[PDB]
Amino acid sequence: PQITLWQRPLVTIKIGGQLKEALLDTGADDTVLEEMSLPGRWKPKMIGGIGGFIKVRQYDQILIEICGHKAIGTVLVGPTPVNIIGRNLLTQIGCTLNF
Amino acid sequence: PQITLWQRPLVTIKIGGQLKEALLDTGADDTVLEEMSLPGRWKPKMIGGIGGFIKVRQYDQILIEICGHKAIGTVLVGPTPVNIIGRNLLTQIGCTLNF
Ligand SMILES: O=C(N[C@H]1c2ccccc2C[C@H]1O)[C@@H](C[C@@H](O)[C@@H](OCc1ccccc1)C(=O)N[C@H]1c2ccccc2C[C@H]1O)OCc1ccccc1
Repeated sequence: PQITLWQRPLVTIKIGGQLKEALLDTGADDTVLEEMSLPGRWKPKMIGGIGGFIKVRQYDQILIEICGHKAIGTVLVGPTPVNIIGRNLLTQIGCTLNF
Repeated sequence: PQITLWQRPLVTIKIGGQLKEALLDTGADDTVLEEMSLPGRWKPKMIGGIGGFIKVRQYDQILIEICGHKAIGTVLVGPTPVNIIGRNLLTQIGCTLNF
């Protein structure tokens, strides 16, 4: 589809059998979701954005479905204000910026 | 042009007769640039990101050229880690997300 930017580009994602709303964020290098439980081991990581850094848990090889498109990649979990779908996963669904 | 996301979507912008590099960020509601001098009066604004909030200076009706496209709008200036072109200007240049 073609998503305009008059409003925040929010989409429904499916992860771990749960439906959630997330932002397609081209400014985010990685994907970070609000606190939740995911299978497997995780490594601690610090990510920085506007306002500073937050500590998150890094999970690898996580399957996520974005608007019907299956994608696999690293997913970070932590105290993020909103669910963010970053470039590591946007590339997998063939998302591009056009103008 | 069509920009993929395997690397950060950085583009050259021109503001105040100077060339700078900025990120095309669909996750940013507004446009915020690193500390610099702009004409006119400014108003206070607080913007929240993944790590918290930062105070910025808001300048209105600022001329900014993005990857060749001229835009005139609100530009925020503050302690941002990188120059960010947000949705307010992305819409002016007709930028959309596609997949
Ligand atoms: O903060 C955000 N948006 C806010 C904003 C920005 C400017 C002006 C106004 C407003 C209001 C609001 O929309 C966006 C910004 C995000 O696109 C990016 O910023 C560029 C950036 C790039 C590199 C280093 C630092 C910063 C980032 O933090 N990347 C980092 C990141 C994110 C997730 C995972 C990893 C990493 C590493 C960095 O790439 O975050 C999503 C969000 C939306 C709404 C509310 C809270 C949070």
